[PDB]
Amino acid sequence: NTPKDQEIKKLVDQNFKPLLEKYDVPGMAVGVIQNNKKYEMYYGLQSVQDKKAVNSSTIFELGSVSKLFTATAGGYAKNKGKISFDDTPGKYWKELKNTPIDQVNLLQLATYTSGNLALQFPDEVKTDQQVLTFFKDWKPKNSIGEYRQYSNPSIGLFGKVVALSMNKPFDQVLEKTIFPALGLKHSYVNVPKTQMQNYAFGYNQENQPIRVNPGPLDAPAYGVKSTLPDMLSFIHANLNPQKYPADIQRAINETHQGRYQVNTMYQALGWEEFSYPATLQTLLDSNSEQIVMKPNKVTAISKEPSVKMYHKTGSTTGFGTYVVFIPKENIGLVMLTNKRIPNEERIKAAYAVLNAIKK
Ligand SMILES: *[B@@]1([O])OC2=C(C([O])=O)[C]=[C][C]=C2[C][C]1[N]C(=O)[C][C]1[C][C][C]([N][C][C][N])[C][C]1
Repeated sequence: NTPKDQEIKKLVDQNFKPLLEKYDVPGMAVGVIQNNKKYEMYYGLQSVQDKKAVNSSTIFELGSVSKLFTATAGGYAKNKGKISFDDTPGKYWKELKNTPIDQVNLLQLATYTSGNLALQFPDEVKTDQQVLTFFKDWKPKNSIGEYRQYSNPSIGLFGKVVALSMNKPFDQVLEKTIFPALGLKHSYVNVPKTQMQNYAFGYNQENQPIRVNPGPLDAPAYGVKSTLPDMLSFIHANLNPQKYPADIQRAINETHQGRYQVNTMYQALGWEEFSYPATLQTLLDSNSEQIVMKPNKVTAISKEPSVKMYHKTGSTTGFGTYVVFIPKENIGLVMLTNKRIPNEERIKAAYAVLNAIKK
């Protein structure tokens, strides 16, 4: 006896709204798409000092959810014949030819199995020449392809090679090719001056206003900004890839293909993948310190899950993101905040909402 849009708003109020007070978060956007119908819920302020309300135009930093766009770009290049995932980086970045890193193939870079690449570049690697020197100085540790360690330099180098194969800077690969193909008109690597008024402040742990700073290969690792409507469209594209031209369709499907497992988690291209229904602990394990911060030996996929779900967390110093979608339920959810909150809370809140929505 209650309209569906009110039912979903109530669920988001019950499970996401309390996080605002609990973590002193200034602003939040939550969206649900179910059976091609979109539901948008905005809370709080995109700028505290300006008393500017979060709304459909608010631009948030996606953090590592940006890696999903990097993976789509690589899937696009691969299916256009510009790269093979068996290639090594020196085929495209010629100065890496005959260096040790040129023994690692593009899939291994994209899925974090070089065997010796940490979460971040060293603090002092900043310039283009310093990034090149860092990879020229790279030497193997663990056997290549056997150990997963979540790594910005790893997928950053993949993104750089994808851009080289397409004869464009990476920011242009997204803003001129991939965002238009996905129908995203309010998504940016670099937010233009004409849109800065819509760029939220992020807020650090002292609730001080901040925004992301430049860093090495930032764009492919964590450098996309977007709005809730654009992120719901992105979820829509992942739920309905057969509604895009052949090259973009195949690119999206590329990001859904599991490549190896670490226990219950399947590493796809950018996306993390799970058998569905997934237990809460399966989803929480994917965010454990053991999985996120340490190397873990990988194993071949044994059960290729017919029914599955995908998710990805992302953070910058001042923003939190979570995206999740379940193809066979034709449903997905996006959470954007301009303050970080624990990944476990994002996963729990989305799990409660998605399981409670009437089918
Ligand atoms: B990305 O968001 O993935 C990620 C997660 C996750 O998946 O939620 C958790 C913890 C770290 C990471 C790394 C990715 N995000 C960043 O790289 C953050 C970025 C790093 C450079 C800046 N350096 C300032 C250090 N105070 C901070 C923002």
